[PDB]
Amino acid sequence: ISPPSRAQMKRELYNGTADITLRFTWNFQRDLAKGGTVEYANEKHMLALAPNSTARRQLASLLEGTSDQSVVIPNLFPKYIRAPNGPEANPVKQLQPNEEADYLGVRIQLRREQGFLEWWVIELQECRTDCNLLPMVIFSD
Amino acid sequence: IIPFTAQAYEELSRQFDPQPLAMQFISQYSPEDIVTAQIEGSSGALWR
Repeated sequence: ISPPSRAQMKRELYNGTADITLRFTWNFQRDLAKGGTVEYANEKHMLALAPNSTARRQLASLLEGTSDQSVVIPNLFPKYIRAPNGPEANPVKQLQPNEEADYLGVRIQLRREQGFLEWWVIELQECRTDCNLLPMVIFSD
Repeated sequence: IIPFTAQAYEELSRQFDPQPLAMQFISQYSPEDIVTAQIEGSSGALWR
C-alpha cells in the first residue's frame, strides 16, 4: 500500500470514520475445454469495516506497529458455494443459512516482522491448519 | 469508478457542446453510461 495511503488506511482503522470495502472476491476460474462460458465464477463478499470496531481496532494496532492482532471477521469465508459456468460465486443458501453469518469464521493476521517484512496470513477464528490452508468447498455445476 | 449521473452527463455534453461530434458522442451515450476513470496514481508498489 502506497505509504501516504497506508498511513490513511492506518488512520481509518485508527480513527477515520469510514467503511473499508473488504471485498472478498472468490474468483473460480475453471476451464473452457470441458465447457464453461464465463468459467471464472466470482463474488466480492464485502465486509464494510465499521469505523474502529473490534476488527478495525485490531487492525489499528496491526498497522500501528505490532503484528499480534487476530482481526475478527464475522463469519465471512463461504464454506459451500454453488458456482456455475457463469460469473457468480454465490454460496449455497440453507447450506449456509445466514450466508454472511453462516459462512466460516475467518481471521486475519498481518505479520510485520521487521527484519517491516509485512506478511499477511489468513487465519480462521478456529485455525487448526487454516492459517496456511483454509479448507472451504465449491459446489460446482 | 463513478457511473456518471444525468447531471454529470449534462456537464460533459455542455463542455464539449461547441464541437458537434464531441457533444454527440456524450449525448448519444445514455446517462449512467459514461463512466468516470478515476485511476489511482499512488504507488507503494515498488518496481522490479
